[PDB]
Amino acid sequence: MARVAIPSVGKDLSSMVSDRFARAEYFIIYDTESGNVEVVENTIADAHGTGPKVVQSLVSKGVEYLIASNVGRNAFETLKAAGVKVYRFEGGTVQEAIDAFSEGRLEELTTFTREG
Repeated sequence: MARVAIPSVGKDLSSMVSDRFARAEYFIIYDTESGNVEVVENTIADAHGTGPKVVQSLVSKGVEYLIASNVGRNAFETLKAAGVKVYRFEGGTVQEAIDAFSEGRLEELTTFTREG
């Protein structure tokens, strides 16, 4: 059992999932013990900075997982620093990231490319 986070852009369970962990706007933390959810509101819409902050918060709510197709930048190392299993997602609202993951139709995203 764990906490998966999901990069949303709003505070309902059929809001759109963002194509970017560290450029999401909300993080939906599904507690796989009592079907409970928390909506974090994390106003990360740029790159650079010092410290995770995004990661620091989610991590400090035990999050050992994530459903995120890609990242902004400056977070992926601090994810795995807290054993955070980052999945891919591709095209869905917050529930789809779960329904997809839970019934094994998502990918483990344990590296990715960036020509930037």
